[PDB]
Amino acid sequence: VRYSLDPENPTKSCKSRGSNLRVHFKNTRETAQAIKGMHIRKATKYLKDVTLKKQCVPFRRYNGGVGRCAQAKQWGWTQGRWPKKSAEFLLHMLKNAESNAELKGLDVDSLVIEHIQVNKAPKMRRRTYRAHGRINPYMSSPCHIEMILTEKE
Amino acid sequence: SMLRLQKRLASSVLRCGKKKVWLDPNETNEIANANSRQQIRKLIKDGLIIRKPVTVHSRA
Amino acid sequence: NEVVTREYTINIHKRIHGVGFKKRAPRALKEIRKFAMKEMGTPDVRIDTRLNKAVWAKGIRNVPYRIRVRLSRKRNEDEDSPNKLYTLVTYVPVTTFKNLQTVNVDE
Amino acid sequence: SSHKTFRIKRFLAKKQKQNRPIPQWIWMKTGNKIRYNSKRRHWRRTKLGL
Amino acid sequence: RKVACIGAWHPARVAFSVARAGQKGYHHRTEINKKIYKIGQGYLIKDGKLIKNNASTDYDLSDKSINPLGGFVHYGEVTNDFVMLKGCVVGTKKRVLTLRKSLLVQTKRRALEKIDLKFIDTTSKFGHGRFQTVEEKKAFMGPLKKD
RNA sequence: CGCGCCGGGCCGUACCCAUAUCCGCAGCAGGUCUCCAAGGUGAACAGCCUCUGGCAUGUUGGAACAAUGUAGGUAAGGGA
RNA sequence: AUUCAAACGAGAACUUUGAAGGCCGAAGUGGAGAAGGGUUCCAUGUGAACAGCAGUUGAACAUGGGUCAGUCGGUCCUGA
Repeated sequence: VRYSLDPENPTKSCKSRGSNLRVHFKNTRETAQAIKGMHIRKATKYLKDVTLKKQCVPFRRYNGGVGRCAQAKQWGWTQGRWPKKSAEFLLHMLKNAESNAELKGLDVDSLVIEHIQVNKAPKMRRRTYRAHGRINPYMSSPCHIEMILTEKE
Repeated sequence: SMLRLQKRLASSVLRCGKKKVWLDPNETNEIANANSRQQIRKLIKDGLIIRKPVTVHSRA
Repeated sequence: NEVVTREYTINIHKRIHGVGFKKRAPRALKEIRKFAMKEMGTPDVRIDTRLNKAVWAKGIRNVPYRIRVRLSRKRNEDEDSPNKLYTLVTYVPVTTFKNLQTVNVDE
Repeated sequence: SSHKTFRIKRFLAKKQKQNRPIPQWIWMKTGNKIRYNSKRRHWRRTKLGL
Repeated sequence: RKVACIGAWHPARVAFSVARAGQKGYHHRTEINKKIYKIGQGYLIKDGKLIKNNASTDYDLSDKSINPLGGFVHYGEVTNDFVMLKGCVVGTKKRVLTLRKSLLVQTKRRALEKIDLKFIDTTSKFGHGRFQTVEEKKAFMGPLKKD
C-alpha cells in the first residue's frame, strides 16, 4: 500500500506494516523513537531488555507524570519507562520485517531501521460509571505502525 | 485439561460435596474423558477418584 | 563439576525482618528462591512441595527462623529452554541448627 | 418466574426464536445491504419489557 | 499536620519565609565551642603485649579500653587515636567529621577550664548494660553453663 | 360391607433467587418476601474458634515503606 | 490471604488438578423457594469484540440439547 516514506533504493530495503494494533499509541511512539536509527540486531537486543527492565525507553514528548529512572541517563534524559507490551508488539514487527528480507534475499545482519512511524488508529468504545449516575467514555487508543529497513554496510 | 464437569458429577454420585472429591492428579487424561455418570462410577471402582475422609473435629 | 548438591541453612529470620504479617510466609518463598539463584547461578529454581509445606507449617505470620535445605543443581531435560540447568530446592528435616555448616553432600 | 401463563410462555418463545444471527448465505444475494442482525437482544442488557 | 494560613491575599505570591514540607536533615552544619576532654591514644604493641587501657584514668587505673562491651553500636571498635568531645556533635555513626580550630579567642573561664576525668563509662550501649568490663562481669556472674 | 372392571382432560414445571441471572443506565458496598440450622465457651439464635457445605478476598498485580491522609493503637508529669 | 508443583497450551499472578495455609462459622459466603428475569440451565467449540489487568476461563460468542403429573400448583370457593 501507500507508505508515508518511500525508500531511496527499494531493491536494498524491506517494509512491514501493522494496522489497528491494540497497544497504547503514546507508549509506542516513544519506544519507536528510541529504536529508530539503530541496527536491527541491536534493536531486538534492546527491545528484549525493555521487557526485562534492564534498559529503559526515554519518554521525550509524552512525559507528563512519567517517573524518573536511573537508566534514562544513557539517553541524556531524566524520565524513562519500560513499556512491555509496546516493546513486544514491534518486536514482532521486526520479526516480520526481517522475514521479508529473507524472502527478498537481503543480508539481514546489515539491515538498519531508518523509517519507523506510529500513527493513531480509530478509537474503541467502552464506558465507565461515575458518581451521580453519569457515564463517561473509556476509549482505547490503538495505533498503526509501519517501518522500513534498509541494508547499510 | 479442565475437570469441573467431572468433579461436579463425582460429588453427585458419591453423595458428598465437591469439597471431599479427590481426583487423582497423576491420571488426569483418563478422568478427562468421563462425560457421563456411568463412566464416573467406573472411576469409583478403579479408585481413580476417591471420597476424602471427613476433617477431624475430635470432641475429646 | 556442574551437577552438584549441597546442604544449606537459610536464616529466614534475617530475610523476613520487617515485612508485614500477611506477607511473611510468601516473602520467605521469594527469599529462598533468591537464595538459590545466588549459590547455584540458575534462573530456573524449582522448590519442592514438601519445602513449601515446611514454610507454611506455622501459618502465614510466624515463619521458622532457620531452615535446612538441599540445593541440587541438575541438567534441564526436554522442554527446551535457554535454561540448560535448574536448581531443585528440597527440605531437610533437622532437629537442631547448632554447628550446621554448608556441607557438600555427594551422590 | 417458574409460574407462567400460556400467553406469556408463548410470547417468550417468539422472542427467543428471533434472537439468532442472520444466516451466512443471505448477503450473497444480489440486492443485499444487510450486514448483520441489528435486533439482537441480550437477556442482561435489554429487558424485553413486560 | 499542616500550616493553616500560608500567606495573606495581596502579596499574591507565597513568600519564602513560610514553612513548607520538604527535606529534613542531611544539612551542612557548623557548631562551635566543643571542648576536648581527652585525646586518646590508640592500641599499640609493646614488648609483645599490646596496650589498650585508653579509658584508664588516674582514678580508675583499669585495663579497660574506650570500647564499651560489644563494641560501639553500628560502628565497630576504636583501635586508633580518638578525641573525646563534650556533648553531642552533628551527624550519624560512621559520619566523617571535620575538626576545626576555633575562630575566636577563648577568654572565658568556661573555655579555660582544666579537665581531669575521673571515670569513663564503658558499659554496653547495646542494651541496658550493667558491667564495665568482661573481667568484672564474669567475676559477678560466676561460671556459666557453657563451661 | 368385601372384591373385581373403566377413566381422570387442559396449563405451569429448566435455571438464578443475589457482594454476578431481579431493581437501581453496570458483574453497582444500596434495595428485595420465606424455609431448614452442628460442636465448644456462655444466660444466650451475643461475640470468638471449629465440623458438614461453600469460597478465593470481592473489576488487577509487582516493588518500596517519604510527606499528607483514612482506620486502628500507645504515651512520662499534669488532668479540660 | 495467599503459596508450591503439575497438566493443558503459541502464551499462565488469574484456568484445571493435587498439596499447604486461611476465611464464611448453621441469624452462613451453606441447601431450597416466592416475586422478578426469560434460556441466563447443559454439552461441545472459538478467542474478534465484551467480562474497566489478563484469561487456555465465562452468565460472552457459535452450534446443538434440555422442563414429562388423576395425587405438586393453577383450575374450584369466597374475602376486602
